[PDB]
Amino acid sequence: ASTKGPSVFPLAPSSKSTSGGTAALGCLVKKYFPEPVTVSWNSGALTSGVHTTPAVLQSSGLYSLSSFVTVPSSSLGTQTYICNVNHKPSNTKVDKKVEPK
Amino acid sequence: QPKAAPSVTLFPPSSEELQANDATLVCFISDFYPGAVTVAWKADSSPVKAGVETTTPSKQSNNKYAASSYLSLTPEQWKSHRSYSCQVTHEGSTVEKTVAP
Repeated sequence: ASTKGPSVFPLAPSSKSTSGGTAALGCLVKKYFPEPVTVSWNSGALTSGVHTTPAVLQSSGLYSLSSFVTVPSSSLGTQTYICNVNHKPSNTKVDKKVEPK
Repeated sequence: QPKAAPSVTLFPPSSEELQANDATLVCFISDFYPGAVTVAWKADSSPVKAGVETTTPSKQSNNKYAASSYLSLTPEQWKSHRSYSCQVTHEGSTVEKTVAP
């Protein structure tokens, strides 16, 4: 079967993604086929405040999704945050370190 | 269940994606109830609809909803405006977040 593995980009936390001492960060999982992709953070060590949204299908016929976590801003630059993306149909896994801006 | 207004976080294109000659803005909409939202994007002050995709809101473990909206641009489109904004309308409130290249 025809497959296409995802490209993974960081959604970096910054002063602009932070409100009242809570920072949001994420990963963008672009242009894969077919479904599904699953995402974890720090190999499943980070589960609190994780939200992964459903995929969108583009006219190209390829899917994209994003996953996010909210963390204390005091953790930024100290705690490593890695998004783990698994695309079984293409036998691909991607880990992307998400670092502050 | 009590109504909850969304938290909105807008992420600009990553340096990595721009270097890969693409640009995607990601608008993360979280912790809202009920599940109905409308998303509109602006380039500077002008409404934009081209290149917009939005997820169907999905229930999280906290029983509230989350969604993503994406605006696909060229790196040249991104750099040529002063700002981009995502506006999220929910239950009589609109919340707009703005980012700059």
